[PDB]
Amino acid sequence: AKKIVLKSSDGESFEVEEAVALESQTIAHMVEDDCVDNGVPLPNVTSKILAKVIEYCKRHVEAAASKAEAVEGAATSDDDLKAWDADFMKIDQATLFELILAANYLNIKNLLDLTCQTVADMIKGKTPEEIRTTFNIKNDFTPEEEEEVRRENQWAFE
Amino acid sequence: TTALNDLPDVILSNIMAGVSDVRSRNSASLVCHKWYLLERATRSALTLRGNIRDLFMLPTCFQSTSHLDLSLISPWGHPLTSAADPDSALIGHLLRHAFPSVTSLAIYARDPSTIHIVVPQWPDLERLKLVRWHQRPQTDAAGDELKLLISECGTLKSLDLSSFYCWTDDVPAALGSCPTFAANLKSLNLLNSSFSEGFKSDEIKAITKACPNLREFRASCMFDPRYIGHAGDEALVSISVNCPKLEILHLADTNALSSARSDFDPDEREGLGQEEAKINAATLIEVFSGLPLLEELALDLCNNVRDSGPALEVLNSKCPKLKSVKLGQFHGISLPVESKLDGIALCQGLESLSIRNVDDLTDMGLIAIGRGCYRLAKFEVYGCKKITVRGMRTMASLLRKTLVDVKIAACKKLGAVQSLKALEPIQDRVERLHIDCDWDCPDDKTWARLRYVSLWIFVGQLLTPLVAAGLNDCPELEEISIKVEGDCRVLSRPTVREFGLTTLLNYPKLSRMHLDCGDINGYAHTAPSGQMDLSLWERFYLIGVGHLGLTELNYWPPQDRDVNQRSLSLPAAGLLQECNRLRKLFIHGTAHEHFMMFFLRIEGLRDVQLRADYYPAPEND
Repeated sequence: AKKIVLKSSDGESFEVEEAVALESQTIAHMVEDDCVDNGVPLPNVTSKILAKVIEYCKRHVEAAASKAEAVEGAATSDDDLKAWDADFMKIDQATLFELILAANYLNIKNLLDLTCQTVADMIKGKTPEEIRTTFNIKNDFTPEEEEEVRRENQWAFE
Repeated sequence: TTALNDLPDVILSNIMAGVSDVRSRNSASLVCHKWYLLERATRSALTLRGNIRDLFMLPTCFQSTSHLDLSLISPWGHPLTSAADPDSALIGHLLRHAFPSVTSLAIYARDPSTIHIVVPQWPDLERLKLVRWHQRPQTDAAGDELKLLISECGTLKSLDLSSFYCWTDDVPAALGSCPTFAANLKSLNLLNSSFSEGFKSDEIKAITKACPNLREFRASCMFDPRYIGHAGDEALVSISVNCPKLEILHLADTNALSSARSDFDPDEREGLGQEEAKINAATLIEVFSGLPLLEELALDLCNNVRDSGPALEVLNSKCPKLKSVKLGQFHGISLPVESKLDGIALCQGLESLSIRNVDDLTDMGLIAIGRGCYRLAKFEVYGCKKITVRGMRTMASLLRKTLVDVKIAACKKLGAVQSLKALEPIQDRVERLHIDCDWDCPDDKTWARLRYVSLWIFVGQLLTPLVAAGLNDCPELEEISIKVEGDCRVLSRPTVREFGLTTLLNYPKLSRMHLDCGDINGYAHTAPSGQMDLSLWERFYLIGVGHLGLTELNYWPPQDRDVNQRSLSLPAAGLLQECNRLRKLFIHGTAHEHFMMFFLRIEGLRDVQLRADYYPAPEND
């Protein structure tokens, strides 16, 4: 089978299958030139982030293919992918943001969507002060502006 | 380390788009100016909250919302715009200024002038939902206001009249008035329970002929062969022929859409039903052969269709994309011989299956369905006399890898204890559940994923045995819906003081409740000796609701049919006033204005509304 190597920003090299690397639209794009065989360089991805990225991609392509196969009562991975996605996203905030940035770089739509939804779920059920504390955001709203925004928000059924 | 705010604006918009809960959106809009702009440019759905008299103070910040819901504006059901009012047209202009990007609209259509003034404000509108529970205004001809709407809503792709009261003669006349409007329709929802009689065969034929490009068709029809013009064999053939591109076909008898189980259950009806509908298996084969793109099928009839197994076998081959099936009073669903699968058991692509009133269904048939439909995630069975906890448990074990939403209702041999025992294999996996609170049926343990429980109970019965029935440890149970039905004009006064809502204190995460007592029939004020009036029944059912830490409550007061009132009483309002934790409270009925002033005493109560969403809605407002 065709295999490709990816070079992280810190010089590390990861050897992986071509098909799983095809998930990243950016990598698929640089495939067009000679760097497909000379080694695709990723100046904006670190070793740990790249390892997490190709782990997620490998699991998705595998279970994908796995589901491309099987005969009856065997797609139970669908939940597993989920359950595995849920336990995979149990990472610290900094690694989460780096994973988001790497997904935006490599243009892996599924991973980017999953990480953004993880952030959105982290948002749910928190007051503005709680959100500011969790994400370290400074409040630039004057009290009059806060009351105006609240008055606007009173026009929406909750 | 990188913080969230240093992320690119595209990523921030993607993150904000994932916040679907409106409260969290309101919270996030207050974090900072950048977050305010992101939330306002990202919000897509808005249900307008406020008073009609305050429409001039309408906010202009929601410029990106594509779905607008104007049906819940206060006072509920009031004409949003009246032609008699001189500055009515300005109101429409205001709306177009506040929400210029609306493509989906839901409005209350009490007055035709409201439609004529509001709907044409968005020429790019593609989905429309009309709501009306009040009486249909008198018109010279059928479909006059619908014809007006068609005139001002040319580019509409979806029309939703499932909560819009009108005569069934209105729809075909309006559709045939303008062929180009009907040709552009992709979805047509006419599944209205409030229709006195469903669409006739000729009306169905005209509707389907007018709209050839429908992907979704839902309608409440007249399938009872007693009446003249009942929908039958030719209506189904015409539906199949005229709309080959249907992806969803939901045809139901009007009585089947009623909330009261006495209206569709053949046992509860006093000899009604029990006869064959004018539907044959061969014609069902013909219809299913003509709908290759079908993905959802629902045929909920109030009359019997027997030996339908061969017809359902054709569904597996001729409808590869079929994932959901809902059948009502279809017989011969699964009649396995030796080990061969047949009928609905052949449909291996089913993800949801609803079964109602199948006399032939035994334990062997249920196990055959479980074997053949190995992909079932939702299963619903109603009124099957011959099925037993053995067969239901075997089916649950066979489907333990996918089954997450189970409903067992009106099963003679399956009570509350029986149902909870039968759901043992999926006890740790089931997420949504419905059981009937039948306590007199003659016969580790943690519900880890159970998030929603639906209960049906007869009037005068207690809720206390529920924990003894098997629903002991439900850590994740957040929402419970209780429906009470029965005629208490013949019931004696109960010997116990309270219904037993305090039993729900056994579940720590319970925060949302639906208490639907609207199908209780009793005496408003003049209960004879040995009986109690509706206020006393409201006390009996609502005692202890204050001790529950509920944040949302939907309550349906019991109704007196003779006086035609669904009123919230003094004792019931006093009991509801004890709920200090309520965030949202919706009463489906009428109440005195002092009663509504009572509830504003609650500090955290944000959304309060009296919603008479039943037919006919009171005109006293």
